[PDB]
Amino acid sequence: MNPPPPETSNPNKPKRQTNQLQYLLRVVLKTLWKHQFAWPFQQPVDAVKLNLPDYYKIIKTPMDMGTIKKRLENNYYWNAQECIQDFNTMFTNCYIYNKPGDDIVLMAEALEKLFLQKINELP
Ligand SMILES: Cc1nn(C)c(C)c1-c1cccc(-c2ccnc3nc[nH]c23)c1F
Repeated sequence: MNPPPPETSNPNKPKRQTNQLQYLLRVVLKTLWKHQFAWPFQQPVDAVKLNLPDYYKIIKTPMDMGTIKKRLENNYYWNAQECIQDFNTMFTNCYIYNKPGDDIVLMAEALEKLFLQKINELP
């Protein structure tokens, strides 16, 4: 069975909308979102649909761009580093569960390259 998704709403969190966090939503996430290989990462891994009954038995901190987008829209992050950490968790989860050369890994690799290019310079 699928776990509940990561939390995206928490009114008790200390909240900020920095220039970098606005940029991470308006520019970085929304550009990655339109990439041709973004679709597998636009929502939590559906282990039931994808017949990956061991996915959430190996991956303990799931992450996806749908969750990141919801977090950014809720000002869930205090700084850009917290949000960048979620992107890196998303890519790293993919590389952990899969193997070099798998289609999903090539797709994550492409998105990661673009992600690193877009975050090289923040406001
Ligand atoms: C690419 C691809 N090719 N095929 C044969 C399948 C079933 C896929 C695929 C479709 C949808 C999501 C995912 C996926 C997303 C994030 N992480 C994953 N880890 C393993 N699958 C993951 C996916 F790989």
